[PDB]
Parts: sequence; structure tokens; C-alpha cells
Amino acid sequence: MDYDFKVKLSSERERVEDLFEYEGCKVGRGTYGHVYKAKRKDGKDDKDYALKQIEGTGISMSACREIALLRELKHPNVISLQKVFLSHADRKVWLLFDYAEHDLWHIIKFHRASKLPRGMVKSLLYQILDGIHYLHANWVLHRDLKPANILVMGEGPERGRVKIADMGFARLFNSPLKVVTFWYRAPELLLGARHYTKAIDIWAIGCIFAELLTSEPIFHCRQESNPYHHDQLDRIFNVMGFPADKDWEDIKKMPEHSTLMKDFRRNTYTNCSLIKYMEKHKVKPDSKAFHLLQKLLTMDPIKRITSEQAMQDPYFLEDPLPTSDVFAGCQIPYPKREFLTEE
Amino acid sequence: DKAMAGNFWQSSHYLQWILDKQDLLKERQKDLKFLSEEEYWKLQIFFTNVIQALGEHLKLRQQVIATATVYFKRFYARYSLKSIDPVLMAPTCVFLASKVEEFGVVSNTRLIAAATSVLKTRFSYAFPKEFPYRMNHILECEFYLLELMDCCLIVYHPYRPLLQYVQDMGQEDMLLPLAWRIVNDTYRTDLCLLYPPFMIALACLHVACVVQQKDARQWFAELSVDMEKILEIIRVILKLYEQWKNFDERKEMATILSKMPKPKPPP
Ligand SMILES: Cc1ncc2sc(C(=O)N3CCC[C@H]3c3ccc(Cl)cc3)nn12
Repeated sequence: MDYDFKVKLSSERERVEDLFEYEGCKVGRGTYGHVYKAKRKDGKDDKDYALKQIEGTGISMSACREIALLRELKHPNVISLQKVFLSHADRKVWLLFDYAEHDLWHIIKFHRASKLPRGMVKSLLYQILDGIHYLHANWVLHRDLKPANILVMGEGPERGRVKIADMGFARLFNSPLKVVTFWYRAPELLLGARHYTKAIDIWAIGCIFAELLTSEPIFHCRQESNPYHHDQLDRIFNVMGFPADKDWEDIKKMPEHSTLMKDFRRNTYTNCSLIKYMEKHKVKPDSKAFHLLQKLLTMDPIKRITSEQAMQDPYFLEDPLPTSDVFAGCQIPYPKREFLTEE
Repeated sequence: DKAMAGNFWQSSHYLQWILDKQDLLKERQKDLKFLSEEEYWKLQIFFTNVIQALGEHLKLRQQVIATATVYFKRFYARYSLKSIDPVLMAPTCVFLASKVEEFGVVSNTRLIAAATSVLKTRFSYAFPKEFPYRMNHILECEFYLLELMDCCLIVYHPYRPLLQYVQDMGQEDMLLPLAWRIVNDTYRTDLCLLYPPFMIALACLHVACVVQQKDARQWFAELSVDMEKILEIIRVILKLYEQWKNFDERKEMATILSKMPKPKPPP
């Protein structure tokens, strides 16, 4: 490497520690890495930023694909990559985003702990569908959609706007087979589907929609290689009923179909249905909300509605209309993120 | 990998990496103090061939090889050949391109083994010594590559539009193998830095039709496209074949490589 080239680039390089104040401002730690609430050290703007130090060192497949896709994707309901910082000394990648104070996990827990304007749930669903549709139209699957990854902006110019994050960018061979919850996983994944699909994302949106309506995860069961998970399937059938041959003709082509037949009998679930489940949680089965929910939570993935068709549902033409700010100008009751001080 | 397939007009490729020909030539003058314009083009051809051989040895699909090739071109469109050794940059571009894709990974020892074996077995006319770099050099170089491409990783190529055009013609068995090969040949030029890939595809298909004596005038007439730009691209393709004829890569490259400006060490 040319020395003059090297020193020039070193002189010019923007360094995350020189540009941003984030010391002691960690808001999350996980498989993704470390997320900090950050502020610019020069007072050019007063905005809050999110800074993510990606897990590991160098450029991993996850990092490479996260950077590759976010560099291209532009939509109001998909989180926007503002900057990438590459730290040569320690081989760390830092991504800069606009800071999202809220997300659906914490919003749902806040409501669950109590035991919401008129169109908040509807507005959230519409924006989730809008963001996922944009990904799908660009042949990008999310592959890990859940309440924790659906951010919502707090006070500021994007008040109450959904931002889809944490897109699960790297899965070898587009394959699901290569403390974990399976509550948002489509039944075809549980029966051994070899590839992620658009329909798999749509099922997860259905789960999220049911959860927004009731404040409870619809396919809740115990936490925790083999894609077949008995108790998770049992829970799905206790809610949905057991699919007839006519409901899911290609269920026989699933690799774990014979295991399903060994473990489960149809008659066990004879009085179970989404109608009965949602009736118990005070959701009217003759509501447009319900009829859309049922279309999203279709067991056979080829019979599941697309994001486009979901956005066109007359649910969204019924009073109240979805709003750009899901809080609808009302005061936000949800608390701000706390900083993590654990070692 | 079909990611971002219909997004070209809002892509980083289109918005940042379709360059002005005169800006490209202006940046190139720094290296033309050491090399003639002909020698620089021969050098571009050589490293395209290196990248192709690396990818074939690694059993990568042509689209990954093409992406690696455009990363290499983009780097040296902007910076001098002396900035980073192109012998190091070529395998680095292949390494990074492989990770942007999802079906399989290139391991560290496999990349270094491929670089060593390919240069020894297929390029000993250019290179007397073995591949001197280890994996830490690749990883360092990768950081520079990513940064200096402004993290632009998704690249559009002429293969996908070509396939659509040849299907539309109804001439897959006739024209596709030749047109595809001509698309491969365009990577021995600057065309991928200058024209949208679909335009390059149409130009390659036109040359395929002329070579095979297929009348496609009415089909090319039915397209709503600037045909003057297609003709510009055809002229570069025809020029490449004349240079190819007059170029003996194997006899000339050791000399051309010695004329290249080299990385200055520390004091
Ligand atoms: C708060 C925030 N604002 C903008 C952004 S991107 C971003 C992120 O990388 N991720 C990955 C997992 C889901 C999300 C996230 C959400 C909340 C927290 Cl406490 C930490 C991380 N987080 N985040």
C-alpha cells in the first residue's frame, strides 16, 4: 500500500468516537451487536442518532448484506442507513441511523402491564405492510419480523412513523435450516420448509396484528438444528384448528409431514378456531379487522394474502383511516429507552 | 440473487457509478505519466482475466465474478494503480463480491490457495514470484475497498436484461451463447462505468445478430431506446476485438507490469 495514500486517507477518515457522543448511552445489546443513542459532538443539528457497532470483527455476511441492502433501500417505513464508519485498528463496523425511541415490543408490554387512539393499531399495521411490500417488491425478504424489530419514531419530525429494522440479512442458501422464541414462525418453517419466502413474512405480520389487537402473543408457548417444534405447532392448532386436506393440499410435500401425522390427531383440535380465540379476547369476528387477520394467518402459505392485497383491504377504507403518525397527534404515554450500565 | 432487480433508476450504481467519460480520463492522467493509453487498457484487460480465472477456480457464478470486476474498475477509476497493489486488490474484490451473495462462502485458506494456484498455473508469464500476500492483507485491503466504494455493493449487469431480450426475440438457442460471451468481453473495457447495463446488453445482442447473420432490424426498431448510444457501445466492442487481435497479453504483460507505478514504502 502506498504510504502517501495511507496517511492521506488516515488524515481524512471520519471516526465514530470523534464525530459522536455515545459514551454510557447504550440502549441495546444482542446478536446484532451494540446499539447506542448518540449525539453529534459539533452542534450542527440537535437530533438523536442510533449508532450500531455490529457484532464480531471485519465484514461478515450479515454486515456485508446489511450494508449492501440498506445502501440501496429508500422507503419511509424501512430504517434508513445514514452513514457507515469503518474502524481499521479494531476491524469494527459502525452503522448510523436516525434514533427510534420506541418499538412494538415495548408498546405491547406497556399495554399488557396495564391489565392507544382509535386507529393506532390500524395505522401500525398499514405502515408495517407498506414497508414489507417495498422490500418484497425489491425481492428482499425480512425473514425475522417480530415486535422487537418494528421501531416507531418518538417526538420529532417523524413522530409515530414505523421503521422496520434488523432485516436478518444473511441466511446461508436462503435457508432456515442452516433463548429463542418461535411465536412468529410460519407453520411451513416448523414443518421443515427449505427456504424463506414472502409468505413467511406475511404470517409474522399476522401474528403481530393479532398481538396488537389483544396485547398477547397469539402463538405463545415456552422458549427453546431441527426445525420441527412440537409445542409451537400444538399452540398454533389450539388457536387455529388443525388444517383439513383441502386447507393445505401441499402439506404432504413438507419434510416433517409424517412426524406431524405421528404426533398429532385432528380430533384433538375439533372445537378450536381463530374465530373462537379472538372472541375470547374481545375482537368481533364480523369485523373487517378480523377478516383481514384471518387472511394473513392462513396456514397454507400459497393461500396467504400478499402485502399488496392486504394494503388494499377495505379495513383501511373503514373509519378510522390510518395516519402517518400512529399516535395521531396525541401525547405519547410510553417511556423513553433506559441506558444499560451492566458489565 | 434478485435483490433490487427493478430499482436501477434509484440505485447507487446509477446515481453514483455511471461516470462521465471526461472525468474518468482526467483522473487517469496521473497513471498515464508512467503508461501509454494502450498499455493502461492492456493492463485493464489483464486484470479482468485474472479476476475471471480466480472466480472460475473458486467455482463462482459469472454474476459474482462480474461484480468483483466492477469493484476493481471502480477502485482504479478513482485511485492510482500505485495506491494498492492490483495483485492484492483482485482477490480482495472476489472475496468481497462473494460475501454480498448468500449461496456459499469463500473461506480464508481457500481464497489464499486460489490466488497462489491461479497466479502460478495460469499467469507465470506475468509473475515470476509466488503470491506474497496473506489473509491479513486481504482483510486490510477489503476495508479500504468498501470505504472507497462508498459502501456501494449491489451492482447491475447486462446478463439479466440480455436474457429477457433474447427470450423476447424467441432466439435463445441461436443468439444467447454468443451474446453472453460478448457481454463477458465488455468487462475488458470501461463500458460498465459509462452505460446502463441494459444498453450494453442490447449492443452485445446486436453484434451477436450481425455475426450470425440474423436480421433483427425490426425488433431493434420496436425498442424505445437511444440507438446512437447503442452504436457508441457497438463501436467500443468492435474496437476491443481489434485490440485483442493486436495484443499478445502473454508476451507483453511482464514489461507493462514493470512500467506500472508501485506503492511507495514508509521512510
Ligand atoms: C433504537 C434504534 N433507533 C434506530 C435504530 S437501528 C437499531 C437496530 O440496529 N436494531 C437491531 C435490533 C432491533 C433494533 C434495536 C431496537 C431497540 C434497541 Cl434498544 C436496540 C436495537 N436500533 N435503533
